[PDB]
Amino acid sequence: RVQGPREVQIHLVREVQEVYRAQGVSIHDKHIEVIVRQMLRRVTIIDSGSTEFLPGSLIDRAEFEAENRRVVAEGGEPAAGRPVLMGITKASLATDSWLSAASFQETTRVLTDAAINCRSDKLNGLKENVIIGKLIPAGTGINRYRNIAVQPTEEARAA
Amino acid sequence: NNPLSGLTHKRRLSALGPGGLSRERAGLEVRDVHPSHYGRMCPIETPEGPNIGLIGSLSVYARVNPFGFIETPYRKVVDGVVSDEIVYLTADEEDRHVVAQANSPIDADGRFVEPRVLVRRKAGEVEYVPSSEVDYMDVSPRQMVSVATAMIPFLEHDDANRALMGANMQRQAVPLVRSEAPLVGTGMELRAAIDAGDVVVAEESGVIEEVSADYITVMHDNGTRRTYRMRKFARSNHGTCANQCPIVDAGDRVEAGQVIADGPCTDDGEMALGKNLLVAIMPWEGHNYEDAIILSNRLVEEDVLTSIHIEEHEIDARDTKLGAEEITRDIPNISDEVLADLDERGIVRIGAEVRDGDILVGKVTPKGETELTPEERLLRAIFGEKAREVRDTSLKVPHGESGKVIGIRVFSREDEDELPAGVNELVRVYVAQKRKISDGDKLAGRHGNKGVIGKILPVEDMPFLADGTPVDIILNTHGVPRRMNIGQILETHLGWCAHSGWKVDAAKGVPDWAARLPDELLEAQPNAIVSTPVFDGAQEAELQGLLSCTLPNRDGDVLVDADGKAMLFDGRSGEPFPYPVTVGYMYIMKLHHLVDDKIHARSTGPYSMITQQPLGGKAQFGGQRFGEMECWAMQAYGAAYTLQELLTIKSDDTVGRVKVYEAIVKGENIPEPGIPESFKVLLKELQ
Amino acid sequence: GYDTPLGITNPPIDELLDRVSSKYALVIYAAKRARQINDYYNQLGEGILEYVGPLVEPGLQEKPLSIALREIHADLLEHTE
Amino acid sequence: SNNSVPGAPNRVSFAKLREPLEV
Amino acid sequence: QCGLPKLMALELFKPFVMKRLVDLNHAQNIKSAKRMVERQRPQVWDVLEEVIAEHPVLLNRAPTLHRLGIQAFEPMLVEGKAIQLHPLVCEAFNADFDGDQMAVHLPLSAEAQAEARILMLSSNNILSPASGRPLAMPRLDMVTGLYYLTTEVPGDTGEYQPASGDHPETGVYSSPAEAIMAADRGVLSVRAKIKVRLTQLRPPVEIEAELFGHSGWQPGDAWMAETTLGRVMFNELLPLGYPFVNKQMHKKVQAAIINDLAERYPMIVVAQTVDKLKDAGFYWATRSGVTVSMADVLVPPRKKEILDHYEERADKVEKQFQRGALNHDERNEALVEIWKEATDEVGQALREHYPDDNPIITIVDSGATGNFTQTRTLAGMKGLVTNPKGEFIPRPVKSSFREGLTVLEYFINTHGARKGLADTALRTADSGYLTRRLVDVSQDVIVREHDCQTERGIVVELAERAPDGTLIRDPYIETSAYARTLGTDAVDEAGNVIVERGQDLGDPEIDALLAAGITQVKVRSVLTCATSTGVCATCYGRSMATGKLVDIGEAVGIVAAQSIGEPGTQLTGGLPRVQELFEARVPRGKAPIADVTGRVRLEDGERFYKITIVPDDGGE
Amino acid sequence: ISQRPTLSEDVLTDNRSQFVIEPLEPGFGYTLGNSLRRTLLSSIPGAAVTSIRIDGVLHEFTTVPGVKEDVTEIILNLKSLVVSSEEDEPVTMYLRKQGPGEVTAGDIVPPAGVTVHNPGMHIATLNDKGKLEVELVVERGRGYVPAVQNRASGAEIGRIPVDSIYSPVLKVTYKVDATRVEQRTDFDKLILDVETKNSISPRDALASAGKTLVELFGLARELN
Amino acid sequence: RPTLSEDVLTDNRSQFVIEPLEPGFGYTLGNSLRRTLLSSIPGAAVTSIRIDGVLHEFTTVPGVKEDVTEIILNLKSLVVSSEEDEPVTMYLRKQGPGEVTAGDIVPPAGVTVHNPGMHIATLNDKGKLEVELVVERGRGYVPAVQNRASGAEIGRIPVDSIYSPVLKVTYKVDATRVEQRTDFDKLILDVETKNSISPRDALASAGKTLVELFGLARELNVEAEGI
DNA sequence: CATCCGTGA
Ligand SMILES: [Mg+2]
Ligand SMILES: [Zn+2]
Repeated sequence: RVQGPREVQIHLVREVQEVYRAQGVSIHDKHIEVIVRQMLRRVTIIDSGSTEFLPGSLIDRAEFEAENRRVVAEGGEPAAGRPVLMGITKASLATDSWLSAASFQETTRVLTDAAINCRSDKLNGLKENVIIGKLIPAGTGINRYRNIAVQPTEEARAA
Repeated sequence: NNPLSGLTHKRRLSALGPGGLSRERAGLEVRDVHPSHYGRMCPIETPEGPNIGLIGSLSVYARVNPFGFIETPYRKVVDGVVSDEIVYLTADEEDRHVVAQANSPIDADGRFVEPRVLVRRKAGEVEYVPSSEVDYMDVSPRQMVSVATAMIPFLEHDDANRALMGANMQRQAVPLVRSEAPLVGTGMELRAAIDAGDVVVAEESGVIEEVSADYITVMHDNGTRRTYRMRKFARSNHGTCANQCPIVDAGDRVEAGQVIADGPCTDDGEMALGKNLLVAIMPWEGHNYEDAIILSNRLVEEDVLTSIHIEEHEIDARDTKLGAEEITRDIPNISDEVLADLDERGIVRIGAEVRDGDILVGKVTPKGETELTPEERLLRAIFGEKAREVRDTSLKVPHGESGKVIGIRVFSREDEDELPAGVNELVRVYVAQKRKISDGDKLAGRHGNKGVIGKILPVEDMPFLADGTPVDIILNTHGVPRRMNIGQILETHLGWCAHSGWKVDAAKGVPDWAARLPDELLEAQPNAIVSTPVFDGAQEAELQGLLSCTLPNRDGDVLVDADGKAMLFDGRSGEPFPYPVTVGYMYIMKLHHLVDDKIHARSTGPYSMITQQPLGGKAQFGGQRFGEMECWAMQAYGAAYTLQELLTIKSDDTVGRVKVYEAIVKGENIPEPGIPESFKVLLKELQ
Repeated sequence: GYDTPLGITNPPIDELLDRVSSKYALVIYAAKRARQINDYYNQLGEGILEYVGPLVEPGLQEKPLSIALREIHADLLEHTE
Repeated sequence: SNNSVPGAPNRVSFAKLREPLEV
Repeated sequence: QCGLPKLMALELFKPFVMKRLVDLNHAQNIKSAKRMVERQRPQVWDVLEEVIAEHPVLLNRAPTLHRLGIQAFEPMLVEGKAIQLHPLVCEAFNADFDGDQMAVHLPLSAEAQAEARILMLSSNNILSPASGRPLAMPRLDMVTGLYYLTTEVPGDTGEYQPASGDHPETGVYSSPAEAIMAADRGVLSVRAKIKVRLTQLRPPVEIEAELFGHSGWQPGDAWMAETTLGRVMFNELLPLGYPFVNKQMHKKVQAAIINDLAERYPMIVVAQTVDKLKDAGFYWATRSGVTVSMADVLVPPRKKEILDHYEERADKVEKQFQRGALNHDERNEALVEIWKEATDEVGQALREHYPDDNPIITIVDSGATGNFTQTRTLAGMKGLVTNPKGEFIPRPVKSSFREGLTVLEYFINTHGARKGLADTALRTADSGYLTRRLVDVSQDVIVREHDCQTERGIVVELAERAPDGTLIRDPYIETSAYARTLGTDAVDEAGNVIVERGQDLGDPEIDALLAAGITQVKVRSVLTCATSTGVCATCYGRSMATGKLVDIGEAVGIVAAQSIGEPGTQLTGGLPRVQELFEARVPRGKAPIADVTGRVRLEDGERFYKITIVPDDGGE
Repeated sequence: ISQRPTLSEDVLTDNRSQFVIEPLEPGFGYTLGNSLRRTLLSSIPGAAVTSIRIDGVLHEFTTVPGVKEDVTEIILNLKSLVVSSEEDEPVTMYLRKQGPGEVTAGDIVPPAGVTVHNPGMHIATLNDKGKLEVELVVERGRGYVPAVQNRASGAEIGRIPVDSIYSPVLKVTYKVDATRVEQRTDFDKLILDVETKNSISPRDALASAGKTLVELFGLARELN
Repeated sequence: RPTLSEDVLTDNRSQFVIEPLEPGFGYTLGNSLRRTLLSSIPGAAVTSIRIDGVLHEFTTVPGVKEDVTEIILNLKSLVVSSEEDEPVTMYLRKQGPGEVTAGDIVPPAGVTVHNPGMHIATLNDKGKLEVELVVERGRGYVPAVQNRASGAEIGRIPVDSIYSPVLKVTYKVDATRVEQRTDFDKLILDVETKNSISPRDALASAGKTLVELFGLARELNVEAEGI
């Protein structure tokens, strides 16, 4: 609230680092930053506006700026948003897939809420796919690499 | 596990169990060493795992008072004068008093040397206190330790971390074919062996009237005769070899309380937990890198570290709905080559050799009269062989097991042997193995120095001394100062002096270093046995001096120096090693973590009844578990197809794993995985 | 300039990686060709119109993957994503 | 010696004389 | 490669062996072929040898803390029932040989084996994905073995001697083949400094320019050197095309060479090069003469002298507290300082007293293993022990382990030793839990694009400006800048650009900016680059394992989690601090920060601190 | 800068004998006496018991009524039995003794061409009413051959395969006197030390050692 | 199965593969065969030299590019075969601008130089060079201090004598899998020789030599062995 | 910002 979302990221990364520095551990700032990035992907709802966003709800920046891109084109009031920092635990629980959430912690709580909200799960993630037995959506599992046709060059020919 | 395994296990202080505490309820205060534990409960002996501090052993000299508290012995000092009168004190009672340390210098009458002595006080506080205020003093220097703990020579030279493991591992020692007493002792090896009950002690005095490998007869003084029967080749609770042998010869005069016949891990009534090995402290071609161990093949050609392991195999015949299981020598579709080692009943013959997959007890059961396959009906009309209604339900030898059949126990409902409701014939076949030591077998010393056998070289490859003698075991130098357990070093020095023998120079008087050395140790024979009691015994000055006293070999040459080192010749290149290597004798135990048990694998096998996943364990022939942690490693790599395969066609895909087996044996390509049957279970459990 | 690659390190992966976009792509690239070669051998016994056989000499009892991985190094295959 | 009580092998001991009580 | 037991593999490849048994007609069908394998007929041992031909298997060693916890190997049939493992990958598995087991998983599908041999093969995973440093490097016997021969011994025999009088120059050899025959006779020491003409080793870059003018050194071109025989044998492994290194091989030195080989030279070169180093390390660790004796471990000469000095300085503090001029909190606080100082002076007493011949110190100072703090405890003294509270005990353990601790000493050290084992078991549980939280939070983070294209980045402090002048390398250089890719052209004072945008920062590309004078660079970060799902490739930059740009598709989110949790066991803030940060808790310290910049107005009270800040720009 | 064909001297003792070989190349003595030491300890032909049989015994793990030892300890006592046979093929020995008293290696009855070299060796202490009828099989071989190999051949259930330590060599070592005096007087003098099992002579052991090595080094001389 | 002998080649050096050895005989054969090729094969080399314009070593020879040191070294690498055991003397003289080689040497009868193209020293104009060489015969390697009195004390220089015609030999012992046994030994041997003799012949001579040693032992009984 | 119940380690 004092120095903005970018500064709080730089502060966390170096304060975290300072602990591994003292004990002689060397982690590249890169890896830390990946986790840090996932903490700030949500912004809170100050004013509901015309949107269907419940006030006092942590919603993704992608969703927040795309719904405020649809209502802006609709003519209604856009929701006022303030950036919010989340601990990795609750951030992992607030995930889009209830499968991933229930298979993390507080399984009885995850299901109770998900069965009420009628949340549908798009099985598009790592934890999601592993459970159902699908190929994981990373590495050699993505269609870019998965669907490859290999053929002999026209030069290559049976003897 | 051993005469000590029992002993240790017969006296244990566990805070677990009903009325006590749970494992998750216990904080960090319950577990650590309390001041009052002195002389009552050991601070060293406790498990490494999640049970640490919640399990301990009772100190040697302690006992239990009628109210359930722990008392401990102290010597009573009247007024600066030690008195042989002893009174047992409880924890809180001692706190009200003031206790002196055991090793405090005492006059030949009973008085103290210095006015101010070392003093133990309430709340674990210690201070110097005048001799007028001394109430009691300790019984022994080794008063605070446990039974297995006091068996660790030079304990006060090893850090509590490794010394802990040094105590715990002795428990897992294995009884060898025959056992030697350690060259370096602590004195505890005797009383431990006797009080184990796994040796044979003479009740009343007399003379051995007759001795055989079967039993010993003792003719008393009053005339009565007591006969002691020898436990021969019995299987322990843990498949080790409890085998007893008569010590005394016929006609020996034996008094009461004397060991007349000892058991496994015992040599002349002493705890023989290992063998005396000729050690070498050095790196050698990397084969001992990271705590691995190199062995001389001499230990394989002379069975020095060879053990016997007995297994009990069981199977029964019950009353079913389709008839009754019968034990017969006739098993459907089996040649007479496989049945060749059975008798007329269907039982293997004693002395026969058995490998894995072979048949021990032939049993067949009436299989359900279900419609046999139309394709197998057709196959039975061509060759005209009528199908039997009896399925093979034989007791075959489990994967890995093998050896000589050393006995049969049969219980028949027919022969009035009382059986549980439904059982007719029950067969017990006992198979022993003569496991020589091999690669991967975990060895250890008493100082927390563990490790597995990396390589066993031929006897000639071994780094040898000047006279040609090859060392037995090559320990790596790197893994010694880190562990702070340099008591294994001192054991090597004293161990060499004990093998060669020694003689202090008495000319020009008795030397100043060997002035505290009791008379009996000023001259020692080759292969002598000695005691180094914990918090007493040898000190570094006497050890150094004794290294100078080392008697020469048969050729009249001394082999090690005053440093304790010696010059070795590399058995491979021939050239002498550039620097002197520390050589001596060490006591090494065979622990019960052998590869022959540890190894296991599986292509396909049994499967879970609900989750339809593989079963788990070597006993059920199950596959490994690819856990949540391992699925992260895969995910990190980005090996989707590997990860998918493991959790689909390698796991609980009912139709997949069968069509994978077929695709392999036909030499085709692996098909595409389906739906994990476990996921179907979840969607039904949710419903 | 190196020493002769032994066993499963051959063909040298570095030169393998020059003919492909990434480590991941090379896997499906090779494996899908390893599938073709094993089809050809099983199909040929009873089926015409199989995928083209080994474009290089098959080593004695050489694994189908090991065949594919070599002719990739021979640039005898075409690459599509 | 150390434990000269049962009829055991003689194991000589570096020690201060221990005569309080047997184990 | 890895040694796979003949017994394990037969059940692993059981349906693959049954296949070839009925192929070569040893069995008439699939049912009988099964019987052959179970009875273990002598035929199958020839068949299985053909089946496992270049068919990789997996070696898993739990706990799987990072992805190098599972690596692939080329299976090698071996007599015995134990798995044989390469001495280098023990740094990755964190596996010793005190009874450790390993799980084995055999890949079946054509894609799986492809994934194993290419992605998961141990010879491809040489570097740590956490730091980019070598893990598959000389470690214990190997380092001590190499450190042996590369050491320069002053007066050793065969040493080079200048010509004077009637005798010419001693110690000059024509070729390495000659110097070899000299030590074989016994004239030359493999550690002595001599002069040799070499014909198959590229000279130092500083000397190549002097002797050739960088005419391009060639296999056959000669040049004279001033090293030892051992240092020459060592450089034949690197081998040709790599500049000679005339130093003694400390671990940090060897860490540099491999890390350079990882950069320039290709993977299959590094894998083979490091292999040669291992064979050399062990053979020479053998004839290194590194042995532990009671004699090699010596107690200091001023042992009782130094301890009497500080016990006298202690009795003075005890009597100063006896008169009550010292606080009880101050009494022990000073007693701690006295004996801390004492222990140090004991360590100094060892270093100079101990020969560099001393194998205990030879192992410590060469980076092989062990700390000198261990050597102090062993030969000097244990020192202060920890209270159940954690505070250091006012009473010191004056005894070393060589001398033998007193009965009471052993007791209090044991207490600390146990509580250490207890905590080492409790942090691990906390470390693994933190790990699993980190994995779940960054699972949707994958490299999906090749570039976000945004110009957004973040500033990194390259170096600090020295007061006298010049520059001082920042301590955070390695971990914050060295793997990044630039987001803006880096210009000096001139209009001349040193490094472009879209350029990966390498080692010499840091020196190009370090010498130019620029001390601040803007770099593309994971934070800044914004894409739809996950992140881009360019922003993330150089994957610490490949040494090159990260491949599109790598689950950098999970690797990051592993890379943070893996070394979490080694902490004292500590590990709770790490949790307190990633879980965004309102901290314990709760130190206040300035709301608006301005002039500070300190107004301390003895009962309470109060801070006022007058706003720099008007304000209240 | 001198040439002299070498020698092979001898300084004797009954069981062990010192061989002196000189003059050899400078720094050659060590890697030369070692090549003999490694040939002696591994590949010198001797003879020992392979399998046995006892009356009333079907396997190694039992006891004979009336005897102090069990079959395990008895078989383990027979490992130190020293035998020398000339019969290249297996031969059968016999030992039968009853009543009180001690049985030894002397009571063994070696057939034609078999000799026991240590009759005072203790086997078992047969107490009263104890009878021991044994049947030992002796073969010629080299090195060390484990018991476990005999059983699968077809050996009947009566037989108990025993470990074989054929190696008649006991302990081998050497020392070298290298004259490093600065001159053309630089040479090495080898002193080989060989001790046997009283199965063969120390000389006969060095002879079979050389015959082996000569035949091995003869392949380096043959042309392509 | 009787053991085989193999050869992989190069002009000056080659590798020899011996398999299958009875388990434990690789090392038994290893260092014993290496120390034979390096020490037990006779040849000829330079014992001492003499230079005209030299009264001490630190100053280079008048009119020569190379230092006194680098010329000794180049001369050490000279390969020579003498026919008589007794020490012979060869003279090498050249003057003017150019380069002096091993073909300029004037050799005695029955004394051959095998690398006449070897660079030795680069003379400039007005550069005079006269050198007396002392050639002996022997085995292995002999230090310089032992040859400090083999020339006239008016500038006699002791030189390191490399009599042996074999330059450098290494060996590795891997394991070959015979039958079911994977214990059998495989001996790889790397041998590099001078330009005087072929490696393939240097081994046969080194192989014949050792057969003589083990003869002494065998002579006593020739009891038993099997191939 | 500090307690009481439920949920993990
Ligand atoms: Mg371990
Ligand atoms: Zn981006």
